[PDB]
Amino acid sequence: WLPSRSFIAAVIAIGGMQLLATMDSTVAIVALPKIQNELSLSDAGRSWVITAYVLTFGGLMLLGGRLGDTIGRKRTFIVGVALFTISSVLCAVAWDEATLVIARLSQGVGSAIASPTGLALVATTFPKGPARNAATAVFAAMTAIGSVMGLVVGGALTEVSWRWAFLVNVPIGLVMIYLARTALRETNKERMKLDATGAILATLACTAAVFAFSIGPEKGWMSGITIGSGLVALAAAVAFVIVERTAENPVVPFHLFRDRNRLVTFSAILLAGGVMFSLTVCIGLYVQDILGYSALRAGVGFIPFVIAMGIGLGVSSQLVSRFSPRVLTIGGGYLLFGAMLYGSFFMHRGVPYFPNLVMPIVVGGIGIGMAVVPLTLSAIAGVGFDQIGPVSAIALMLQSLGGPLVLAVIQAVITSRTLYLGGTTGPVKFMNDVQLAALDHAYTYGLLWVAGAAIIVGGMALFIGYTPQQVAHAQ
Amino acid sequence: WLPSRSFIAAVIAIGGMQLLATMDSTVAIVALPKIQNELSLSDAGRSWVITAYVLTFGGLMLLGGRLGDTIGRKRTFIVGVALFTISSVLCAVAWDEATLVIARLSQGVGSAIASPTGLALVATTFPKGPARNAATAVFAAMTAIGSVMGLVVGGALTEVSWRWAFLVNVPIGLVMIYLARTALRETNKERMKLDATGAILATLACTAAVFAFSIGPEKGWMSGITIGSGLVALAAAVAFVIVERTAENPVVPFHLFRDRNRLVTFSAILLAGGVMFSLTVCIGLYVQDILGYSALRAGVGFIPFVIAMGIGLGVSSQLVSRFSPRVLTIGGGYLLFGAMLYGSFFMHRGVPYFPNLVMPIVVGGIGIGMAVVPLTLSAIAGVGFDQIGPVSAIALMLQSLGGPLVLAVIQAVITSRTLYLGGTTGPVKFMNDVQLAALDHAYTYGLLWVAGAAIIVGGMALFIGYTPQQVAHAQ
Ligand SMILES: CC(C)C[C@H]1[C@H](C(=O)Nc2ccc(-c3ncccn3)c(Br)n2)C1(C)C
Ligand SMILES: CC(C)C[C@H]1[C@H](C(=O)Nc2ccc(-c3ncccn3)c(Br)n2)C1(C)C
Repeated sequence: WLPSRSFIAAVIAIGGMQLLATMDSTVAIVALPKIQNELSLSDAGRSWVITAYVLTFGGLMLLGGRLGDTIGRKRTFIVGVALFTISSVLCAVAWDEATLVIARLSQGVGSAIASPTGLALVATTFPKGPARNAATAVFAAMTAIGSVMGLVVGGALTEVSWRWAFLVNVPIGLVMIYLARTALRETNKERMKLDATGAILATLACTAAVFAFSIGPEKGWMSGITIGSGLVALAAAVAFVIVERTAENPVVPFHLFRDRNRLVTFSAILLAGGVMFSLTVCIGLYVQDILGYSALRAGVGFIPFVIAMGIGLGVSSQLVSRFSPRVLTIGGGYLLFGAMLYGSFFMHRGVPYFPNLVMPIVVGGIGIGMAVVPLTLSAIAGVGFDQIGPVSAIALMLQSLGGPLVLAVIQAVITSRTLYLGGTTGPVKFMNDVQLAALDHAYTYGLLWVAGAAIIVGGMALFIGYTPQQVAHAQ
Repeated sequence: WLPSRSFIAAVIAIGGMQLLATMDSTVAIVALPKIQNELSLSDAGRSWVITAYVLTFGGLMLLGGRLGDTIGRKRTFIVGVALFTISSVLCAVAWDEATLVIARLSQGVGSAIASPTGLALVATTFPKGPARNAATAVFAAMTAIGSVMGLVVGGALTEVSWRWAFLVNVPIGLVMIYLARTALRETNKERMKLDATGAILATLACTAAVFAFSIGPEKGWMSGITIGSGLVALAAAVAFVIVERTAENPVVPFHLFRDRNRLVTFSAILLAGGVMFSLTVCIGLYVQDILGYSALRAGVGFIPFVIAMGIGLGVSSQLVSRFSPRVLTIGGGYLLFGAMLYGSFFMHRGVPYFPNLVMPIVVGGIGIGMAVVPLTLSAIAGVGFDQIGPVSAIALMLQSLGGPLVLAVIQAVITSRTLYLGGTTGPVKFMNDVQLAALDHAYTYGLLWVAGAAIIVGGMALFIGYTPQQVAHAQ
């Protein structure tokens, strides 16, 4: 009850990077159409606005994870958050496509440098035990807070110009840099050297893969650029693996994958993050399009999701010290699966808010809050303080990567269903009631597919062999 | 509230055959070891005692289903229940192996004649609507009552000789024959002729298959007798299909399998009955062996399962008129899956009764009661009064057949796990604590496998395309 001010300031400062990044991404998604109208942007720019940020977020994140070790996690976290804030400032004063794309690239650089270092700071500054559980709970809770409050900000500031939308990154960034300065404690001066070749190879492979995946649907899936970027990514990845095989300071430790339970945990993290991201996108689109709710209305409706995830994460953090991560993950998935089944069976257009919408979202949020803590706790387990960087970077990369990878499948299933039912393809303004009902049924079918994916997730999580002793009991 | 006396008497009389058959089977399983000691029986006879009954129950049941149409469902039900009662009387005075085997064969004949006719009487005397829902609820509820009360009777009468155990079949049989005589109403005299060749071919195929499966584990799996019986069963089945292709009065209507939703429903019935039977066997063995509970204690502990299934079946019968059978089946399976997960995660040797044993069983019973009614309602749907016999017979055959077929897999998994953990094979008296713990863990693993099977069941049940209009809304 009422912990130390230093502890709460430290956890807030550490989770601040995920909070800020998710909130900024949500605001960008919400305010994307306004940028196109005001700046007179084409669909290519509509892609590029998010493409640059995701490109530099996925490309340099392993570089950031190792750079945290080579310079110091606190100091590189400060650098990353400051760079993100400055890039947001530059974006807020953008006047053409080039400067905004450069600002998005700089934001991606800042996020890639800072967020894996954020996970490493969760796992490093606080020793194993109740402190780590509380840090993880705050991490996930304020990530959800950032997402939903960014949706709220985007909905509220849609009347004013989009320039003001990106400025909320500034006060939050400054205050959380101040919190990291004053609160977080610096360790000894065990300066450690970085291996340039492995880092640059990993960066090249990741950036080529992200560029290929982003340019796929726009430029064509078998065009020259997409296949060239894909083959470049594959060659860079295989060269990176070959170099890491003999690296004295591995960028990614292939040594630490000896434990098969760790491989199971990482794959479960990937697929669970994918399911969660697909759920986010599908719920946002379904609420904003079918039910006709504004973005501000969507945010104030998802605030109960934030509350429910708060209770779920608190309960999971309390219960990890007694129950196995397998058990808690399965229970959270059970609650989330019940919520998804209820959503896919008893909700169509015109349903009320309190009966049919608050309860499934609250139950799903409680389940997700129960499931997140054990998974990421098992991710950061059995590692030295000199090995935490790459492990956290890989876990965060899997969590962020699984999202779009299965979201593409879910979108394909939904569009196939809505064309099977006879729904018109395009913006929801043109379609009349019949195509709207077809889209609603397609969204329910996509939710059923997401539920099947969650079934798979639990199937893999049933093999998580860790015991709570080596997770949340310190010495 | 307080329906007509004729209606309640009719539903009790119709479900009486399943009640009596299940109760007698449970009593026979409980009292099997006492028969071996008193009569000086070998392991071959230990097999034969149940083998004869299951042989004649699975062999002649389709013959009974069509014989219900060719003579009259009420009158053949009377004949079947009377034959079962007389066979139980003859078994109660058995003095050697031959007469007891003959009595078991006669009991199997009676069950095969009467129980599919029982399902046909559920689906025929009461027209579609609330009456059919109530009849189905009573059917399933008193089937569970028969099973659990037979376990109670076997546990209570284990001190006295096994002769008295089989005599409870007599008063119940007589009173339910009286109920069927006085209450159930006979239809017109639309006497209809039976096709002998198809019926005899189906009987031969079924009896050969049951004999092969029963003689498999005892005599060897690749012995001459088992492979010969298997090939005879296959030849009889293919000849039966060829004859049914051109049968003027098909024993099994291949015409009615046009609807793919019906095929999905029948396969779901098969696998759900298999899961339920495996659950019954595993729970009985785990309670009687690991926890060291007597059969009477097991029955008084499973009485709450009867209560919970009663509430579940009542709620499902009420809700079928509003929700689709798919929805109710999925919800009942969700509750049952939660119960199985809780049982497989937080129960080992030495757990108390009220906290760790009553609640999972009650939740599973409520889920099963919710799931049974829609499935069997979808089974008896879209059929004429001249086609109900074979459909009910096929549904009951699938429900009874799925049980041992997946129970063998579950037993193999459990024994493999307990030998992997180092547990000794054999009766639980010889093994010490370490093998007992290994057996407990193996039982939990088998429960996990049953949970996976239930996941499969829900996967198939998600394709059940019926709407409640054509299930429980009469005209
Ligand atoms: C056989 C089986 C055990 C299936 C299993 C299904 C399930 O839901 N698994 C599951 C667990 C956790 C998560 C999750 N992880 C991180 C964040 C949010 N949620 C997710 Br998406 N799915 C069931 C039925 C419980
Ligand atoms: C994807 C999926 C929808 C999986 C589904 C699992 C399930 O449990 N399906 C299910 C339904 C009914 C029955 C049943 N039928 C008759 C009598 C008793 N029970 C059984 Br065994 N299993 C879940 C998670 C709900």
